[PDB]
Order: sequence, then structure tokens, then C-alpha cells
Amino acid sequence: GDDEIENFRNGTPDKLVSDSLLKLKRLRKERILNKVLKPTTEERELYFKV
Amino acid sequence: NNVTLKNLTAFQLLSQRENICELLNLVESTERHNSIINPERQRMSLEEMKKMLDALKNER
Amino acid sequence: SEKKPIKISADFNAKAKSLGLESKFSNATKTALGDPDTEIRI
Repeated sequence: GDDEIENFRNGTPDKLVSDSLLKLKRLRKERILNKVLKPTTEERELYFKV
Repeated sequence: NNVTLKNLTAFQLLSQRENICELLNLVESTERHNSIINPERQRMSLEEMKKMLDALKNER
Repeated sequence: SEKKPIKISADFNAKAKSLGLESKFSNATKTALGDPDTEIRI
């Protein structure tokens, strides 16, 4: 995606990685609070991006 | 309405701490001290005493 | 800050709290593992 190209050209990709990991953790917490096992598509996409 | 060891110790410790904090003047208890004295109630009671005394005076 | 930092009143639940002893009048504390929802989730 374009976010990666920007956060590479403008330096600091680590900020993108940290924000994406926070989003992954939040999504997993929401996935635990209601009983569901299969991760959604956006979680797979964030994992692949990281 | 029930009294257990925890309640008793908490009550005693609260009383002690309140007294000590009052010694160091670290507490302002104007609300409590004026709800207990209640100067309005003082005036009411004084006027009631005066009326009762007048009643006893005039019955003779 | 400048004046007396306590200001005791005639409530005994704010009075007890302002002097530290707040949970010390309840039987047992409040925890998270006591609800059936968290139990079902675990």
C-alpha cells in the first residue's frame, strides 16, 4: 500500500509497525471478549503488512 | 448494623486519625460543628424556653 | 492546597474516604473473576 511507500520515503517505518501492532492487539482483545476464534481479514492484512 | 473485627478496628482508627489530624489543624469541620450546634435550632429552642417560662409565670 | 486538605462533613462515607479508610467498611472487595461472562470467556 501507499502508506508503506510514504513511511519509507519519509523515514520512520517503525512508527507504522508500532501502530499496526497496537491495532492488532486491540483487534485480538475485541476478538476474545466475544467468543470467536477465526481472525478477521483485516488482522491477516495487518500481520502481512508488518 | 453488624459489627465485625474489621468494622471495629476501622471505626477506632478513623476516630484516632480524625482527632490527630484535628490537633495539627489539618481539617475543617465547620459543616459538622454547625450542624451539631445548629444556631437556628439554638434560637428556636431558646424561644421555646421563653414561651414555656412565660406560660408558667402567668398561670399563677 | 493552602487551607485544610480534609474538610470533614457529616456523611461518614466521604469522611472515611478522605482519611484513607474507604474499602475497610465493606465485607469483601470487588474483583473481576466473579462474573459468569468472564468465566465463560476463560
